[PDB]
Amino acid sequence: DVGCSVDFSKKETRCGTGVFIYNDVEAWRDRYKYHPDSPRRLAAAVKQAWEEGICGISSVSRMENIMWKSVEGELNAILEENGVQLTVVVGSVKNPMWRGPQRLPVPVNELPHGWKAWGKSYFVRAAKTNNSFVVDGDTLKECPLEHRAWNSFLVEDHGFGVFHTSVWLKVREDYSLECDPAVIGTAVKGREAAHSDLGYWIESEKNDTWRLKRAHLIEMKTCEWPKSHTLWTDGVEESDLIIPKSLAGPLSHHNTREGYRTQVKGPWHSEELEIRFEECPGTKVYVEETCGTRGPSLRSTTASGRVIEEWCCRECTMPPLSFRAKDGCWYGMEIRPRKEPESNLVRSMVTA
Amino acid sequence: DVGCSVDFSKKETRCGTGVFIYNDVEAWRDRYKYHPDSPRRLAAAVKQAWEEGICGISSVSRMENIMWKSVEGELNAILEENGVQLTVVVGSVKNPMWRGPQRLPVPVNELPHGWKAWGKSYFVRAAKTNNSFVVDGDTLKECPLEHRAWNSFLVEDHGFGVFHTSVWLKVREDYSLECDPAVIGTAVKGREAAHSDLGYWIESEKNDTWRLKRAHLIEMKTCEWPKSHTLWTDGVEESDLIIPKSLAGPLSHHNTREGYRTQVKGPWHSEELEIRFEECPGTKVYVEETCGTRGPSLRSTTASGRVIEEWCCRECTMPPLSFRAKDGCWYGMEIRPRKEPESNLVRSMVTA
Amino acid sequence: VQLQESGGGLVQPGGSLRLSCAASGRTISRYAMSWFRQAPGKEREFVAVARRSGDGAFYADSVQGRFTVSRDDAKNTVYLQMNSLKPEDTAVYYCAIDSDTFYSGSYDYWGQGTQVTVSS
Amino acid sequence: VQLQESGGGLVQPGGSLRLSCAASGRTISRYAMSWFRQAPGKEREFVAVARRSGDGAFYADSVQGRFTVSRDDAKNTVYLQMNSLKPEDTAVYYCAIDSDTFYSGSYDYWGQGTQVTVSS
Amino acid sequence: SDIQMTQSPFSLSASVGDRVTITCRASQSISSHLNWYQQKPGKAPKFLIYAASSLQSGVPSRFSGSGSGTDFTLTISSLQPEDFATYYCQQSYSTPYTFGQGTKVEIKRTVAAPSVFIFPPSDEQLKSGTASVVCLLNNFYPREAKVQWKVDNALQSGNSQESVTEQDSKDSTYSLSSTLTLSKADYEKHKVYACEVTHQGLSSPVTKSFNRGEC
Amino acid sequence: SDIQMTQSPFSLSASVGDRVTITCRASQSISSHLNWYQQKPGKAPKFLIYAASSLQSGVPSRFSGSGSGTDFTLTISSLQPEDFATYYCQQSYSTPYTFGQGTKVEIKRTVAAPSVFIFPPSDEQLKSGTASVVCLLNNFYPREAKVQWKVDNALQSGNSQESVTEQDSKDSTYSLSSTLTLSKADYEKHKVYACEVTHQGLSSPVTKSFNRGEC
Amino acid sequence: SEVQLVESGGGLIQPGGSLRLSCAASGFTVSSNYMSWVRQAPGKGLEWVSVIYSGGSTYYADSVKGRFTISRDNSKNTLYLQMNSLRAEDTAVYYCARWGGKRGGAFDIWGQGTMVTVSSASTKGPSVFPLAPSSKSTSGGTAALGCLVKDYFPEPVTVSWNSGALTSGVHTFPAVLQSSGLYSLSSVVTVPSSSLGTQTYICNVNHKPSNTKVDKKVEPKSCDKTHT
Amino acid sequence: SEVQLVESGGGLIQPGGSLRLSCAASGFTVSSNYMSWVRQAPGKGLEWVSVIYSGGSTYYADSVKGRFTISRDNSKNTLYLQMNSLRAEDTAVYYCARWGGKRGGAFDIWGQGTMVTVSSASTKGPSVFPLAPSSKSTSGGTAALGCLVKDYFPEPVTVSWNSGALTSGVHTFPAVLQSSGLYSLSSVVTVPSSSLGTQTYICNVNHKPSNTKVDKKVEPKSCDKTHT
Ligand SMILES: *[C@@H]1O[C@H](CO)[C@@H](O)[C@H](O)[C@H]1NC(C)=O
Ligand SMILES: *[C@@H]1O[C@H](CO)[C@@H](O)[C@H](O)[C@H]1NC(C)=O
Repeated sequence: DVGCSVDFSKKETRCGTGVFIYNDVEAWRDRYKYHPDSPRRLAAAVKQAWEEGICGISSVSRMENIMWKSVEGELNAILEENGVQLTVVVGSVKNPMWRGPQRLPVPVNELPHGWKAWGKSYFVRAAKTNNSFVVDGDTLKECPLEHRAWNSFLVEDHGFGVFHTSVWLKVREDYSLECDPAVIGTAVKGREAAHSDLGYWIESEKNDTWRLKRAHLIEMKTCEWPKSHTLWTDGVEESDLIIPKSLAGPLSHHNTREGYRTQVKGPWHSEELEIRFEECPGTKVYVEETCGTRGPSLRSTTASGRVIEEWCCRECTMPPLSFRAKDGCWYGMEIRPRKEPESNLVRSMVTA
Repeated sequence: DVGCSVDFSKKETRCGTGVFIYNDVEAWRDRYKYHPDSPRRLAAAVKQAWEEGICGISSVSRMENIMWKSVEGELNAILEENGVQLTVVVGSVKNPMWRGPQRLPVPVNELPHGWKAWGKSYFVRAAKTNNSFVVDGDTLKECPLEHRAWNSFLVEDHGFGVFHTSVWLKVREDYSLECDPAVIGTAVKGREAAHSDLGYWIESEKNDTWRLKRAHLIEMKTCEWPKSHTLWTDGVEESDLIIPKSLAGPLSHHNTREGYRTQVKGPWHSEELEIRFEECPGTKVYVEETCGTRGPSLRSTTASGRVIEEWCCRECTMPPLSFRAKDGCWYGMEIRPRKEPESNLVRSMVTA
Repeated sequence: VQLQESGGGLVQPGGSLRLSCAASGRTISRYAMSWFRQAPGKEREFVAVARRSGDGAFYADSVQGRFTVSRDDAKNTVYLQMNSLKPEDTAVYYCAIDSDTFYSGSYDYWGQGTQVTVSS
Repeated sequence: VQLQESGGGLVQPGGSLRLSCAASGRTISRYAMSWFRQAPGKEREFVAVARRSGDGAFYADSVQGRFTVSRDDAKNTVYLQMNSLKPEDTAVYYCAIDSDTFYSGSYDYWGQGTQVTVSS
Repeated sequence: SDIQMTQSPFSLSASVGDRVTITCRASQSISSHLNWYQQKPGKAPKFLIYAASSLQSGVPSRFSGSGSGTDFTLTISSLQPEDFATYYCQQSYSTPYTFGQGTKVEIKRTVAAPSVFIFPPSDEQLKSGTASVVCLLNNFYPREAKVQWKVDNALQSGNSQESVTEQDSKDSTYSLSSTLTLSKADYEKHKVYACEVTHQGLSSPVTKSFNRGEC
Repeated sequence: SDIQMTQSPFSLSASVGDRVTITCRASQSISSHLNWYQQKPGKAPKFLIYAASSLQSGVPSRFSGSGSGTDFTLTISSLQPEDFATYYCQQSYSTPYTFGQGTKVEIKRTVAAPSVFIFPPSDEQLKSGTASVVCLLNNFYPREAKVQWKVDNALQSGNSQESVTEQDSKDSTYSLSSTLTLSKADYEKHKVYACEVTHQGLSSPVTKSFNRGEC
Repeated sequence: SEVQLVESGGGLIQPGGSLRLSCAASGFTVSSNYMSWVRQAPGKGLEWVSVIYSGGSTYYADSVKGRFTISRDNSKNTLYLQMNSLRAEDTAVYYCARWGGKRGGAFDIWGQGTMVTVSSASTKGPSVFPLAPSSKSTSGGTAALGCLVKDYFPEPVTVSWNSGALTSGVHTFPAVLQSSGLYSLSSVVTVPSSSLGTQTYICNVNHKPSNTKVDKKVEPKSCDKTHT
Repeated sequence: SEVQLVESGGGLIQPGGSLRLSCAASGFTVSSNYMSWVRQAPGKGLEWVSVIYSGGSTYYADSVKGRFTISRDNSKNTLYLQMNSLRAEDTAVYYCARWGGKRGGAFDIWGQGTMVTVSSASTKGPSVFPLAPSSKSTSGGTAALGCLVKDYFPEPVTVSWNSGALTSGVHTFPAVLQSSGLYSLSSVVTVPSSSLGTQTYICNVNHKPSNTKVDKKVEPKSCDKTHT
């Protein structure tokens, strides 16, 4: 991998050979084709799932939902052409993305139809039917979560990813709980390190010891980060990981900060979230031993938009931990209001 | 950090940010021109080391040895300005670079006046005395190993827009047993990863699960690799690390291969070494329960230059491990000849 | 803590009678109520036990089938339904309450009893 | 299996004497040998012990510092070098041999003894 | 923290043809990763239900599970003679994988009084320096029973061990044996030993006692 | 495996002004990371020498060390009264770090008066059901002494325990007490109880015995 | 293909010892499925211990955290558990179970199990004491008598009456572990009172490990004239 | 400032309990130096427990691997050792030490130590038995007599003769732990034979934990007429 780079703190410049990790989260990627195997086989799997009482699917990540949306119509066309009476409905996804107990099957053979959908870009209608294969959406009361699928896809290749941007997928044959490794990359160089995937970008630094620096998340998955793609795993207790192990947090010393316990009650209902160790505008934090115990995350602004100025914590290390979202600022559990009725506070929606 | 990438495996020309780690091992010889900061203080440190009973130095890495061999002159010149009577003699290195019990002092205050170093870096004139502060060489008898120093320097800053970037070293203040972290880099991307430093380049990939791929060695240190710069440290026993922990091997699953134990008696005396999992030319390795027990590693050719064509092992996975050196091709400890007696072959020297 | 039986009287053979034991000063939902009878010049023989809800009730072999016992936690009373009365059933029915929550038979209190006789 | 002591005789206080015992019928190199003494009408107390090579030797308070021991496996004979003899050392120095290989003090074979007296 | 699974009831009694309800509760939301296992004496568990509503291949249609979140239930439409066993509920959401305490399912059976017997320690055992007195309960139902030791009208505690046999195959009753172990010196210092038995089917406690020196 | 350390001798005795040398060892090449500590009874170890030849600040000049390869040595030129203690060598090369067994320094002033005694078990202890036979060795030296319990001419093994006191501060004596424990039933089965003391101070084993039932 | 899991490597061991358990597999490959170890102590429920993922990660229960180690041999198609620093508290039956292929997270296939006993006691024979009938063991014309077997190790012992002639009314209670480290059990039989003075009852106690065979005759005590 | 290491947190605990020791460093920061724990069992050598590097890496000895966990606090300048699943073998005196840098990796400065005892036995009082002198306890006109203190817990016990009047010839043997979990020691005194029939010898045994005080008079057995 011949390449080059330019420093920003300095002007050191060079090409050469090495290994290069790229940040694709804030860049927002670009248009992806997301070839979901052969739509013929996807149709066969969809039919086979219905025969065994499988209602819908729950998207692990935002890529899966977009792939479903982009292949919706042609799948319906294939179903209509062959002897099938079923409809697929796709809807907006919400966070956090919960785990489904079912897994889509792998058909032994393929539907007897004219296989013309390989590479078909939507733009086709089908006959509506009473029975529908709902994908996410708000189709919950129609069928509860216990009859949904989850994490059944496995990235196959990146054929012509530079310009055609084709991500090839497949249906896996293994039950698993870990996130897809084919899109994970982490590196350390001197006094800086980073863990990243298509939705997570986490940065760590050494200051008297390795610690968490900053994180930017556009999705909240529920798989678990594999160990092989993690730095310095041993010697840490899961009670201390800032990003919960249940929300796909790495098992690392780099994922820790001293004076803070694991954040399992944060505002994980948002769409875009940034973790920053800083005070938000108009707020201050003091350290006192008489402050309250841990509680749900509270927004810095009242429902009407008023701001609470004074907050206290017990045994936290400055700068304080906070979450940044388009709604406003959310503090961690360790920090509690110094003087404020709990009625005006917007409590984080506990995720279960 | 703007990017520069042309991946020939996939032919993707990207341009973004991230973190990049380069392979600098193959061009090590003259990558820097040091001038360790303030040699007027290094002179006082050497004088005090001589006074206290510290009579020599055993180099930790080839970089330090070249630093000595480049600053030998001006240092002697500074000695010949205040009446000090000592002569620094710098010799050649031998592998492995053993460890020294003592540490170089940190002078309380610099010499009364040593500005003669200003404007005279390399071309200087000095005198000679009887006292010797020997660096390296076949000179143990003049300063016994129990009085040599070792591992007394840290890199403060480095990196410049020049073929030879100036490095600002300093005298370490605290005792330590681990290698300097400021020049270590490692990363993993999909199915490939690498650990490296200025003299180590090690590669691993995924097949069933992660395993060692290859390594390139130009020096054999004796410091310990820090944990923070290691991937997946949990669950590995130190008896399976292919590169021994004492010889600066990392504690990782990436540093393991199935069917082989630690290599404590490999041909670690050669100048530079490369590790490959392939046959030595003109030879084959078998797997046989009846083969011999572990022992010292043997060279594939006799001292007379004749080749040995058949080798065996008991429980090793093919292809076999081997060492590529300037002398010739060697086989691992688990691998012994089938019929020819081992006393006829060349045995490697003892290291501990 | 007071036990008061009621609903006892002469009944012809084959008839139906239903007793009631008004309990006070205690929550019978957390305990078990048991029925015992003692004929004149005889011992005190087990009749039936009504455990808490979801545990069922156990009946003596002699009174098996004909009798039936039920509870009303709301009214804090135990109701026994009798079917196919016989002359041998003539006796004084003494109610009992099991103090032990594990149902060890640690009876502590008894009611005054009621006289009931069967004769055509 | 015979032990015969020799080299015993009168010595002035502060003198020097060297006892010697010639072992026969056994290999003392594989065993440990000890010295003993008995004053007339007295018990039989310590003199010194010579263990196998590389194990060192132990001495009694009265004899330590003054006495010295050395074995000779090749000639299967043990020697005691006495320094600064005292009148209190007057006794019959009695050799002994330890049968147990673990140095358990199991003495089974002994010699005749030799008279030693100290007087100026 | 680990996930705790509380089964209830500890045991229930039913006949052939009735409806049985078993509940399993979890201390935290676990989605629907719940399983049910059936274990017979001297055998490894067996796999019945997954996902809290799905039936494994080969499981008879009688069994059916329901519930979501924390509260889950198991039901049998028509109890059969071959359904006598213990039932465990397990959660597979995350490590560590915890099990339930288990519930024993038994046949209904009529109340029978316990016969009480007491045996003074044998003379041969007294020669060894230890004395053991045996109290026996035979052919009683239900299994719940209490046995108390009194020496010289003094209650004993921490000095007795009890063993309970399995439900009888013919009359479906139980037997209980409680053993009290005392040293020879301690045994001789007392005169009267008594075993008090409390049971549902006995109107008043039954006491069997003997005097040290009387045959 | 780990690298193992060793010391010799286990203990030695010398007077003031003697020269004493102690040898430590390592099972494999450790370069020269060898240390020495002194521990007086009831105190933490004190640090004397490092690097196998370097003297810590404040240590008396009479201490010195040397060695090469797998063998190392410590030496004291002129023994002083305040130099009675135990000595340990220690590594610092690689984990796990290891110590040596130790070596005790002894004074040179012992066997004032050997004495042998035996005590039959008291009747009070018999009433409890256990019998202890005590054999006493008073004011003897050296500590190497063998006590064998013989009952009815039968040798005893695995039923006795021994305790040794510290060096006497006045005459440098040592006291050893061996207790033989038998059950009361066992104690009545035998008639002659004897403890045999085999010690260098005794030329032949001295046997002290008592006869059960006889004063 | 038929699927099985078969354990091996159980036995008797002393405190502080070490042992290795082997769980073989057939019909499938252990590399592509999660594998776990589960155990059941005598008279108690089930207990999970450790798991190894198909990717290679491992997790352990606190009760064995550090003392045990799980590993698989991808070539020999075997699952291993290494046990060190054993205690008597680790006595139990041990199973290895397969993570379900498609049916959620469930132990689809179990094994037969192996017994592991951690005890320092040595083999010893039983002591039998007759439970002589008396007026305190009589109820409604029925007399209770038996034999008390005490202080034996290891299991099992077979107790029979009149060489198996008497079977009705026989109740052989389960063994119990005494604090001394030896087992004990009681056997009783109910017979008519009128048969005590005419019929003879003997209990046959056998202990194959110690090769102890005792025939003890249980008869009314001499001082009890009531049955004479 | 003076380099002092101060330890606290020891005590008595039952098997299976948990404890947390604190080693407070002074005069230097625990962050830059390597730190370790060392223990010494009663009457035994020295053993290394664990170490934590200045970089945060930690290592443990096998015998305590998993159960123990070493950690440090930089705000309070403290070194911690967390103990779980304690056994009886874990009783010893524990030390923390500094890893001297200018001294080639030497245990430069130590602490005063602290005692940890793991036992479930409850406080109990001693029983005093007299070691009556007899013809078997006399040698050359000197009579040996003593008192036996048995079955007591915990330490210590003080024994004196004649309220401290008699001190010469008295040897108090060290306490020894028995298999039952209790201690026993012996105290003996040598006196002239002729004084047995005229002098009175009484041993005072005191044990605070049991609040027991016993004064036992030792005299020749009545059947021993030689001393009358
Ligand atoms: C970072 O570094 C130094 C020591 O490395 C420390 O004193 C300083 O306070 C640290 N900074 C912060 C913001 O914690
Ligand atoms: C792993 O490596 C071997 C040797 O190169 C190769 O034959 C094999 O296909 C690879 N993959 C697997 C799954 O074994």
